[PDB]
Amino acid sequence: EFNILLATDSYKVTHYKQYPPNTSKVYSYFECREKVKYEETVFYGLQYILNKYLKGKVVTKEKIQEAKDVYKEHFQDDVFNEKGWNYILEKYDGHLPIEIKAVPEGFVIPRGNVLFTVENTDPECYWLTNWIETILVQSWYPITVATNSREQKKILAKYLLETSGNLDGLEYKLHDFGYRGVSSQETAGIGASAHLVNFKGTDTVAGLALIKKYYGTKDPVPGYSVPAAEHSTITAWGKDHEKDAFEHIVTQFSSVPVSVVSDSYDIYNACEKIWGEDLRHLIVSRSTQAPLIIRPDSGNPLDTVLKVLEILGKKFPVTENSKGYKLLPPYLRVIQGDGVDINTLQEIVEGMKQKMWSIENIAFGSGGGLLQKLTRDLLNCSFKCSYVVTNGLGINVFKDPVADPNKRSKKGRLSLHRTPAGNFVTLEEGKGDLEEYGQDLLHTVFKNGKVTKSYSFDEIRKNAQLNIEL
Amino acid sequence: FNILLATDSYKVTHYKQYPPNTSKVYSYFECREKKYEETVFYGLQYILNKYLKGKVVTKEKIQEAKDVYKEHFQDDVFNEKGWNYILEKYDGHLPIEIKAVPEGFVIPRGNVLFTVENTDPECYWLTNWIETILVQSWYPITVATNSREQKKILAKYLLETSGNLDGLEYKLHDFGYRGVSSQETAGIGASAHLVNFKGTDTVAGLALIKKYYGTKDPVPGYSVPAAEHSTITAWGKDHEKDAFEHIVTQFSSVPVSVVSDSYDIYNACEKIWGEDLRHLIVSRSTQAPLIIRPDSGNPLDTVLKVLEILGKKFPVTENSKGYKLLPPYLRVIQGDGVDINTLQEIVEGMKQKMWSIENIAFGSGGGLLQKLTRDLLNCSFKCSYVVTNGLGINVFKDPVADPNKRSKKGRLSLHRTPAGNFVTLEEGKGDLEEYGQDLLHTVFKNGKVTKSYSFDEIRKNAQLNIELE
Ligand SMILES: NC(=O)c1cccnc1
Ligand SMILES: NC(=O)c1cccnc1
Ligand SMILES: [Cl-]
Ligand SMILES: [Cl-]
Ligand SMILES: [Cl-]
Repeated sequence: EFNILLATDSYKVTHYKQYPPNTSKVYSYFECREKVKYEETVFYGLQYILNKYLKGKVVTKEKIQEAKDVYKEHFQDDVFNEKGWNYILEKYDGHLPIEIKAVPEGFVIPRGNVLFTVENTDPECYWLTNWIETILVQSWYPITVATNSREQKKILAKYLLETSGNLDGLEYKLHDFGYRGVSSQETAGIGASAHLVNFKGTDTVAGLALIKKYYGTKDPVPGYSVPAAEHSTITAWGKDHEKDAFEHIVTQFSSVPVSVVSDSYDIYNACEKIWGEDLRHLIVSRSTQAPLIIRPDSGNPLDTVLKVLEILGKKFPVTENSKGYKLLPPYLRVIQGDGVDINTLQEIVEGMKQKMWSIENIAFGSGGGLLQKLTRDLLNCSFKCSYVVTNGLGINVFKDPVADPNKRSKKGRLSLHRTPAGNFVTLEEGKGDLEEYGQDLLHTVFKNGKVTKSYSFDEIRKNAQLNIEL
Repeated sequence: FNILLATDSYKVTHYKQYPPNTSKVYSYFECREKKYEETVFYGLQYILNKYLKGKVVTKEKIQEAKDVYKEHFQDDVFNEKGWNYILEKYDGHLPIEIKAVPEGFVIPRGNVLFTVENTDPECYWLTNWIETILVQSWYPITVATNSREQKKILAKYLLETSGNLDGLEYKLHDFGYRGVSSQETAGIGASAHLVNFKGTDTVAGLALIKKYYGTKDPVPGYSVPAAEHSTITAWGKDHEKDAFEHIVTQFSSVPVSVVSDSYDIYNACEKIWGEDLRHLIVSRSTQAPLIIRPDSGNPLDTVLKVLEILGKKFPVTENSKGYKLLPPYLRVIQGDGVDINTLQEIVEGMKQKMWSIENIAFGSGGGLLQKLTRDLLNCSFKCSYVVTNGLGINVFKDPVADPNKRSKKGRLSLHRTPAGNFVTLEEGKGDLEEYGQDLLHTVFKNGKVTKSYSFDEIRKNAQLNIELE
């Protein structure tokens, strides 16, 4: 079972001996520091961490002894604070004496604002606030996935609106293909759930169970998929039988959308000759609700999309929509699922617009770009101590390195408020107590071992909506 | 965990897409050739034991998967009968055979690393069901490989500036626990770094190694006391010296790392460490040095300036190679901005300024464990052989626009060449015995792990040539 005493950076085991004597409070905060610009971030994922790792009885006699034995060997010395952990076990039945206040999940907040704060509720546990930094800072990942996915939704919305005049289908425009490309099963669920804040199409099944267990949705599931081929199900037929594979697959899934990877040997031949001529009669008979979705999967992503569209536009009837953009028939669509990240997504939709193709014709799949090619440094996610009480006196604490002004941290007790113009401001040095800015938007979400406020996944999705959708 | 729900959604529909009367699907993993010329094979044994062995199918898991997929596809496409067959015939144990190169082996790109096939013809669809779970081995492979490439740089420069490799296994410390995407990732990645090094702050790696691999020693990796910004800045800006004095005094007999850049790294080194607290530093033992930690600024420029400051305040020697050496009670650790590229820049810049690599160690977090993708080594799983209507067919993909994506054909095997290198033979040609015996070993068969490696063996396998020589 998970042991929170073994879930921190090793150096944090020694910090209880390093804080100033007579310190009764350590208060810390998380922000996406100010430095695609990523001007605003979606706050998402803390509730998972609170429930899975922090709530309830998280200390036991056995976990304390386990940690003591490991740290004796790992440091080659006795430095582990057995007394302080045993105090939590005896005093609070192993429940953490910590209070966490957070902006509501799904909220979209400009960079450089407090998103959550952490402090100890018992003076003996001044060391506990930053013990749990390592666990809590991992919220950078769902925040960053949700934010990067939302920024891709903004690009798709802009170009869909310009080329088609509406946003129909926007939710299914970016599909999660990243289960194989992430570092672990646990990451797959967390990252897939973060993408589902913005979209409804996913093949990363792990995200469904996470949302069900930790957030919840009114609908039975938060994300959906369609039948689709992979190279094994095409190439297993033999190279001379690609047409037989395509025919078998489309026939098998005649009444539902079906995606068919078309680049096993020659994507351009497959489009022009196999789909275009040999099997055309099985495509033009398809329903609007069950289109054939052609999937290239190699080559330069923009050049390949444009050439596939040109081929299909010569072999199938093409209409011009009311915005002047070309539109394939409703039984035929394309999905580009190779090489897609926020930068290439932008390149593809702009190149399509230039060649007068509607964004209605295309959807995207993204794997490593969506869930793996992201780091804590993208949004400068950081956790720092801003306030301590020593000898009964509160002092404002901060770092301000000489070589990097971007690393300067906030001072004192913090609160988050709406400005007069409707923007956001973080008040420092306890100035929120003056009440000149209205109510603090941070709410207590965890106190003394209990999750005190929770959000459904439906609420999170509403909070994370685009302005354009609004 | 439910393996029925641990695959890409499209794989649920693949059983209906393969040719009728297919009795075998055989697939393989490789790090495709596209510098990262060789890869450390590591991490499959974790996956086999945690996710694939034993009774992995139950009546409840089938029902759960059926109910989820009905909603997720808005259709009934899930292969309930195929999963029930595994439950009834094999007590829920997977009828799969996996063959793999030994863990820790260092293998050039473009070679077969493992193969997967079904052992019952009814379960032809199962080989690629488990692609998604197995391909996640890219992550420990890639962490281990990139960590080993950093070890090669450190060893080259340490040998050149000092004449030996003493301390090499402590020169790159894992600072990545907070900067990875999950607790599970932290343990996997930290364990892969520990194939090459012994210093880590990512505690999760220790229990994973103990549980799935094992070591003769009580633990596979080690740490030392170290400060963070909160334990310095909590004293107040005017009391940085008091924090430093308290911390070094608290850990007088062991090595201690003290982050020194909260306000002005250069003042801290020159005035606080250099003058005010110098008496507390020059009294320390060689086994308990003060390790000064810058954490901001341009990494190379900051390291060089810190060393210049310290060389003017403390007694520097010249080692037998002609390089400058701080006294043994004083060292530096650069733990900001370190990845494989900046590590190379710093050691080369130090060498140019005549500073021994003995003076420095590195801490890497995101660069070590998170800033890596499956595309770095082109880790890829593909079907190469099927049997349909009783006839074996060699299968592959060969996309026109990308020759790099061409996959291997037929049944595969891994061999030594006459010159001692590796070669992957295709099309069953290993059976001709012109190249000796296949180097892959069966590691999983019909629900059981059949061959395994300790962490100590993996470390031996992953050693550098320079270390071996
Ligand atoms: N459904 C798909 O086409 C898919 C899913 C996951 C990875 N690659 C492709
Ligand atoms: N030990 C350290 O200095 C450390 C550990 C993890 C992250 N950053 C620094
Ligand atoms: Cl207990
Ligand atoms: Cl695929
Ligand atoms: Cl730190």
